[PDB]
Amino acid sequence: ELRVGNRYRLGRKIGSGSFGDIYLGTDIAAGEEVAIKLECVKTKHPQLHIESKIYKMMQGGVGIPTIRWCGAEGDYNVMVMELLGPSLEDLFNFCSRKFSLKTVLLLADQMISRIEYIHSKNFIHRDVKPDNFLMGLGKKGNLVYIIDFGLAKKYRDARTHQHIPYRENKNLTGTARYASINTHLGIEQSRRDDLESLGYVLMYFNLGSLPWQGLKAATKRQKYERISEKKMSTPIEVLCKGYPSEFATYLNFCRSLRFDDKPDYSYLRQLFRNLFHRQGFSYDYVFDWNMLK
Amino acid sequence: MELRVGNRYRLGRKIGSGSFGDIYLGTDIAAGEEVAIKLECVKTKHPQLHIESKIYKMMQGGVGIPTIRWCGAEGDYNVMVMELLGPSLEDLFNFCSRKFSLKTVLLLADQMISRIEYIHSKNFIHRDVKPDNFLMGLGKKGNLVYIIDFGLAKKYRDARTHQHIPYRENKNLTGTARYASINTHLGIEQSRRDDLESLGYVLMYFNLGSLPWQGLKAATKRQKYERISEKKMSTPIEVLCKGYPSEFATYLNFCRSLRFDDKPDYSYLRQLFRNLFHRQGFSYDYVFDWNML
Ligand SMILES: Fc1ccc2[nH]c(CNc3nc(N4CCOCC4)nc4c3ncn4-c3ccc4ccccc4c3)nc2c1F
Ligand code: NA
Ligand code: NA
Repeated sequence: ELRVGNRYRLGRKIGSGSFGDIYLGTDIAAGEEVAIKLECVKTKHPQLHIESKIYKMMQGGVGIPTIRWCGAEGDYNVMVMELLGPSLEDLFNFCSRKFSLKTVLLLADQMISRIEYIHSKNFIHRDVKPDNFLMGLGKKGNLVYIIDFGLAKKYRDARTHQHIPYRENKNLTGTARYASINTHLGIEQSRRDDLESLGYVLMYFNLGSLPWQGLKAATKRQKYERISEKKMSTPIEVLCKGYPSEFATYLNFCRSLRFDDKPDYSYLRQLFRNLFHRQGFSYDYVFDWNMLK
Repeated sequence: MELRVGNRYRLGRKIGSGSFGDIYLGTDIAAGEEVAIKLECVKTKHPQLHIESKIYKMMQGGVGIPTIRWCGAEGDYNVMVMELLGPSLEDLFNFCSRKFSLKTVLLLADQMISRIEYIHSKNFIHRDVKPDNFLMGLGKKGNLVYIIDFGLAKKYRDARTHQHIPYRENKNLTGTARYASINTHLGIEQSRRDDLESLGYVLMYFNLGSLPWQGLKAATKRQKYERISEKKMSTPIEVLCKGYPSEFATYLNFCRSLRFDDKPDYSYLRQLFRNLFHRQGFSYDYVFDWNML
């Protein structure tokens, strides 16, 4: 129970984000439902205001949620954001945990572009997973958004574009299921890692699971190591057996990138667009969830 | 002449037999409220209603836990007044001709795992997991599964330090044989794993209509329990669960594999069934079989 900024009513908690939990809220005068991220104001490692500045800078990008307000109330720093629709994990569930090839390809085009946009503004996301992509609402119902800059990092200097240096012995940031192999091996993340993670997300939608899910281990730290080991020991063409070759081509391209390379985002989009064309699918933007009755 | 305990509580019919005392429908005349009332004979050699009331009190505020009020002795009974709930899952199973649909089983499973997890989070094991001890709410709480009856419950870890109780052997079987874990039949101290194994048998009971170790007749309770034990031990999980989704066997195997002092992965177990629920095309609408009769 809180009122933020003389303007917003705080509603229920709906999930967690990076360094802050996510709540529904209401702009009381406008009657507009919003999403609200909260950070304990006494935290040793404050970052919500850093995140807010990244959002302000990213504003105007297609599929970046709008930031409505950032401030403080009571015991919290507060960031009020545009309300979006369900996540891609939610929609995957609503689609019986199967997506058509067409839907996978429609999603892939947008997800690559969203990652490219973030990179163009000098950041890497570092938390690419199905729960961080949400569909828009209303006139934006066909648009895939990416959320959460709480794990984002600047990878190149804004004035000179000098890339960050190569580093080793680093910690994993996001969900281990989708981490790149180099992230598991302790290498500093860069643009290639966001795109490799996306490749695992796409094959997760194709398969329903990844082969490194559900592994036994004594501890969380050891579980991550076993996930790493299974990823390293599963050839891409085994992972992607029976699916269009483009999914393997995509993953091998990402794994081939140098630390500081600029990815060829166009190439990666074109793989999937050419497959979409060869398959004869309609250019109607109809996703699988648009068929639900 | 109608029964009234103290001046305040009018007893109606018996609605269940609890582990150490029976539960009656009743009226709190002073409050003007329909309630449930548990009575324990004050001359019992092993008084425990007050103990049970304390466990309920400590559980208070948990989702799906009834509220209670301890009322001490009245004449030659100890009295505990309880929030009145709706029908038990056994009662509903009978109403539904002793078979539930897969969707209903999976709706129930999600909540039952969560109720057990909650009890474990408050440092107790239930030790009598059975359909008679899960009740639906009344009215607007009709979609909520509650758990009742702490008469056999035991603290399994220290509330502060989480030190677990020690392993013990040669324990008598005091709960319900039909749903007892294999280790319980073998005299082993119960722990969190046993509550979850029992729940696995409850789910397969709802799927099948009966378990293969029901109806085994014998002269004595020890002989009957031995026949049940032997049938459980000698029926492979994959035979028990033949013709049902693999998740039911995966669940039971997971529970049987846990160490005595292991913390179960309750999230994994809920996700196992939620993924199945979605693959089957069901919606979380809380429309149970008894709603569509
Ligand atoms: F009870 C529930 C359960 C799930 C629901 N999903 C939705 C769909 N809307 C949004 N959901 C989320 N969730 C993130 C945390 O896990 C839950 C989903 N973030 C949003 C949303 N709309 C905007 N954001 C949003 C916008 C900007 C962000 C910026 C940083 C971090 C998180 C951010 C989140 N409503 C739900 C609901 F009512
Ligand atoms: Na990544
Ligand atoms: Na219902």
